[PDB]
Amino acid sequence: MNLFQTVFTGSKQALAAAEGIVKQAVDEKGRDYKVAFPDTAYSLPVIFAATGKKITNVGELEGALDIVRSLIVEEEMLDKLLNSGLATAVAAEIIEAAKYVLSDAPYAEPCVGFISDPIIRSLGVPLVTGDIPGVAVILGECPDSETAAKIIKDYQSKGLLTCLVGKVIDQAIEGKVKMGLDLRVIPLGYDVTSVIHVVTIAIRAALIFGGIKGGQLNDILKYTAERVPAFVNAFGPLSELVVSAGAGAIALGFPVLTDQVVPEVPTLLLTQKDYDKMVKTSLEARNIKIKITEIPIPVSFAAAFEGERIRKNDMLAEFGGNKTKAWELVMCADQGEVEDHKIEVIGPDIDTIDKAPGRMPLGMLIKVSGTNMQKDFEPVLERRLHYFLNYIEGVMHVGQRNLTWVRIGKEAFEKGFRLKHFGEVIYAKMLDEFGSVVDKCEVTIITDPGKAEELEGKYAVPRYKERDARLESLVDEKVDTFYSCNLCQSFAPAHVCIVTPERLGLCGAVSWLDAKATLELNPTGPCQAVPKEGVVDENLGIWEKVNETVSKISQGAVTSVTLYSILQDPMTSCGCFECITGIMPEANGVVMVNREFGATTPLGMTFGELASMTGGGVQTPGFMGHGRQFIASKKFMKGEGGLGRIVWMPKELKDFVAEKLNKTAKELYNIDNFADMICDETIATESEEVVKFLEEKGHPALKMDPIM
Amino acid sequence: FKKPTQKFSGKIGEVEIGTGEKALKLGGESVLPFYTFDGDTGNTPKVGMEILDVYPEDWIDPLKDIYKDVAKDPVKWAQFVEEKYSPDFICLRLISADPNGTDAAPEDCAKTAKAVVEAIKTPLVVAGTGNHEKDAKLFEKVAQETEGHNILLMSAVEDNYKSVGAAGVMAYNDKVVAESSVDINLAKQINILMNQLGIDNTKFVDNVGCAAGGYGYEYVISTLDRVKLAALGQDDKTLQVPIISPVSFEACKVKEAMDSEEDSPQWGSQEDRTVSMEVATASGVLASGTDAVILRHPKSVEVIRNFIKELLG
Amino acid sequence: KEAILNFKNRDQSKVMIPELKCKAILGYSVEEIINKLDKVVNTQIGPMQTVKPLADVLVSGVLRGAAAVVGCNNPKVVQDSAHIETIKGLIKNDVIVVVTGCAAQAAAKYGLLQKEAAEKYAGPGLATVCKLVDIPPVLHMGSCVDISRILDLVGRVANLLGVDMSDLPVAGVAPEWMSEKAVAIGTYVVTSGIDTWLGVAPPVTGGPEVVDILTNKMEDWVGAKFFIETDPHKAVEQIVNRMNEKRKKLGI
Ligand code: SF4
Ligand code: NI
Ligand code: NI
Repeated sequence: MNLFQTVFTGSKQALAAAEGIVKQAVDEKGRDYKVAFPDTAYSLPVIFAATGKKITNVGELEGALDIVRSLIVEEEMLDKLLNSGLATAVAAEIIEAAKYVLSDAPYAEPCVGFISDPIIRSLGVPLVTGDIPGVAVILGECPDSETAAKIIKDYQSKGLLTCLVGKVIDQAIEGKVKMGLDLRVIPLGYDVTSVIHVVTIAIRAALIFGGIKGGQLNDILKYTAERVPAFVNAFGPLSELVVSAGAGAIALGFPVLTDQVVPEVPTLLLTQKDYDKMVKTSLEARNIKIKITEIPIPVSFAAAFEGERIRKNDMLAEFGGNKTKAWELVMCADQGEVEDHKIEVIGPDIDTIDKAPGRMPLGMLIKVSGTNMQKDFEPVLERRLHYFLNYIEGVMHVGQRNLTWVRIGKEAFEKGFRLKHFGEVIYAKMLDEFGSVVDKCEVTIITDPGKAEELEGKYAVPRYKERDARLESLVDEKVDTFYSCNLCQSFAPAHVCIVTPERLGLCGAVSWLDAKATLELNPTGPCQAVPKEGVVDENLGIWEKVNETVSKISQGAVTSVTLYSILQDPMTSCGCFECITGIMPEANGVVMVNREFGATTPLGMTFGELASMTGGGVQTPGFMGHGRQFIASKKFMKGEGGLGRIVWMPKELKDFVAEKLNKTAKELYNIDNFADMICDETIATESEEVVKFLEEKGHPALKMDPIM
Repeated sequence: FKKPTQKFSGKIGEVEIGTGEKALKLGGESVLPFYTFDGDTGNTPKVGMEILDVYPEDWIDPLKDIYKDVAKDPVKWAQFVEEKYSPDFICLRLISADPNGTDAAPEDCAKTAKAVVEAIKTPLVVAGTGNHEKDAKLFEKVAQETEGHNILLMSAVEDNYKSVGAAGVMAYNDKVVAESSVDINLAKQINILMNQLGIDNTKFVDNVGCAAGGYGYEYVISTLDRVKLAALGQDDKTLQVPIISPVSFEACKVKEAMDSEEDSPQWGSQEDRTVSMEVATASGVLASGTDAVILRHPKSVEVIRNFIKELLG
Repeated sequence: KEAILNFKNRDQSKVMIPELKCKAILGYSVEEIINKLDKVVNTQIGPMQTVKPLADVLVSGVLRGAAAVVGCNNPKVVQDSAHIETIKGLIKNDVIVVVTGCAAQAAAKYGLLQKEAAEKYAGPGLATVCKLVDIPPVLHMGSCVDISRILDLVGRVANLLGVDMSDLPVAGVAPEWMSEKAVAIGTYVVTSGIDTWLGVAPPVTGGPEVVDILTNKMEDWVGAKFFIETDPHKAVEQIVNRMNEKRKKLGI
């Protein structure tokens, strides 16, 4: 008997039991006798959910058997199997409804039977806020009472609401599990049909919290699959009826886990014989994450302890700097190579220190695995490491990559701080802040002189080089999605930043990769995706989708923008920029001013006047604000010819940018030493003097087409 | 000349608060506030009065003289306010649950809220403290206890937006206030978070921030202008919910309002300055696009009601 | 360089390129398929890097079977008609399809090599499988020599289930074959234990004994046999019936 035939057989047995018990209700109470569940507004929830009909008398309960019959179509296709599972759920509900008709109180304690609506509203709020991570539906019998008690109390200690059906109720009592609604251990009943009492909880969750009307079965099934984190643990031998009821749980999107050999279906029906891993298997199968409320460390962890520098007198241990070599790395790896909450230390700890301030290499290696995690997100998490270590009093971390510079105070040594607490804090904060993309985290602390250097060579430097190469080689043509940021709309209401691989956010801190990471980690945030659709002018940088997104985000203040041109429909500026590019028509070029440059320019206005003229989210042709990195870009003023228009620049800015500016000018059409031809404040700050220097220096801006 | 007749493609949604014949509707306007020449204003702005569970020790002496015999009992205070001034709604602020000041279990505040709500027919607005952690539990208990009256829960900020959303709209069929701070984008974010949770635009109102006149008032004015223009001009669906501004929370705690005449002899009557501050703040925010205001002094309530009546009619 | 220099001889007045192109996803080697299947593996259970998830979906009946669509075009058949009709029928019947060669290219042109195709053409079980594994319902496994990959895949499944390849609900189809290579392919696929449907009759109708050997007696030797069916809808029906028969033999 295959899976489909087992489910069909179970549904028919459920139908046979429903018909028999309905016949008893008709013979003893008549078709006019009332049918109801204690304290509910949804009548029989499963039938109300599936059909929208409320059943009030016994005669209608007998007419509900046709719903079960119409749901059993014996054709071996997945949809029929799910419908047959729902047939068992409807039949089980009819059996439970007839129980209340036949006997006034059909459940005796500890069994609670039906769960009233006020209880659902009572536990509904923890279900939405995640205070209840999931619902563990445990039915059947474990090999021994202690095995059941261990699994049940494991779910209970994790905050999950566990419901019990069958002999596990007695096994848990023998195992001394404290059962209650406040204790989140609810025994429903000894019969298999009592599992419908937790099914109606998920059904009424859609009815009450999802606001889905009765009869919208597909919407209700969609709701329970996405919103109700329920799963089934079926222990002991499974009859056909149990399997068909499990098909009902699968029909609601609840995966079924069992210790029995079954025809496994990936993500839906799974066999796990190891009772020591059943809880972890179920949490993974239902995508349930338990929040570590506290970091198991003796030293205090808080944000208020950031920036408290400990001096040489307070210091015990020191890592990195010129004293020795230290490095940190966050790398993405497959789930097999990472172990959850695996904190190991290679080499000696700080307890072996002579009690004098000592030097020893420190290698920090954090492997992170997840479904949504990719390599481009590795640097972002790594930056947060700087903060995660700084929130611990007694330790301070500054620097990045192999420039790690860490100090640990003597007071941390007294309180009981060791190198394992580094890993504990890192794991806790990685799972807290980055729970969206990080599923498993492994932290490794290395202190050996040899192993630290071997791991730095094997892992750290190749990833640093590949990150630098990816930052260098990314261009607007390869990608097909830019990113819009509106963070600076709090003071520039019409300003929208468009971030491309070659055009940074003009604040200088938001990049294309940073924007992608923000969009992934923080939806409904400052950064949103802008598809590259409706290209109009690739030389100028005009897309129909870009104009549409700019019009939407700026609330209609700015309608059409141009990414690569300064004079035709330019981008707006907010006020966080460090550099301002303005047009100089007499030199047939553009001058550049920096925030730190307080003197005058060839253009006349100083930076403050240029900042007042340019910023504020207003499209001002001929002027723009940007960072220091956009100067040496390929797309810098691409619409007006390129960066050959740069004719004046402060000496400090020129000295900072000269290497990449010369590289890009050498690619453009010019001798490498393009920095020397650009004027500066030392040579001349005046119109005619700058023009004379440019024309005597053979500046390319004097040989191009007129800029306006 | 040609009459200026720019049309709007958006319309503010309507939210109903309370039960019975006293239930009030907020929103529905298709034009700017009081622009009866441009089109229709869906509902008249509503004015509510503020009461506390504990005795208002920090309030000015004239206000303690007005409520000298009822301020001890929140139920008597609410009944007195309803019988004497008949506001559109009553705001019951649970300041006894503030963790920084006197701290109370959520059960006691929920009991007080239930006692108040089962004695009045006017819609009730239950406002918590500024602490999000306290607010989540407090509003869960209050919404459980005060079930069936369609109350409004204030300050469902992002940090607890789920909890107040779940214990409020979803579970006990109440309304909620999504609160942000002087930012249109944060208001959009909180509205989108409420919508994704499963809560429609007909189930909550917005609080884009409130301030007294002279203390960051221009930021509130600009935020109100921006959200109104985006909701109506741009047909921004995520900003088309009504806005409630608690005026007496901030306008009555400033030096100009709260200084006694003996403290500043040149300023004059303390009650007049308090009423003037309340009226000015409420008038400005009403002109900028707020739909409901919470006022403390009954004279301010009367003046603002007459102001609304004169402008709309 | 010779090809590039010929661009100067282009006559742009004689150029007509139809604006008809279709997006396709391919690259499904056995290794790539195993990597994709690793997503639906519970980490606490395992094992990883096996064909076990595919074997599980086949045994449970969520997928009725797997069918390989291979072969050329042939002027005797409306070009690409039989390929497309056979593939759509199979995936509608919750049969996952692997394609090679000109059949794979017909699927690519039509638009079947797309994730969206799962919700447009596949039946419920195959649509669920495609959503869970994030694959198109039709997997392009490469060229005509890459049919060996298909053998490899089937063999692995058989070795995981402890049965011969003739016990599995698998089949091969050559809706529009023309080449001697196609004849050799069908012969070794049948000899390996996989029933093969031919959409073009091979020149054997003149020998009654040869027809009887290829379509009847072959099953006694290697557990599979040839099916000659020029109607694609009838071929899909026969493939589904034969797969169900082999499932009932296997107990799944
Ligand atoms: S300047 Fe930077 S922070 Fe401001 S909107 Fe642009 S990307 Fe965002
Ligand atoms: Ni900015
Ligand atoms: Ni700026």
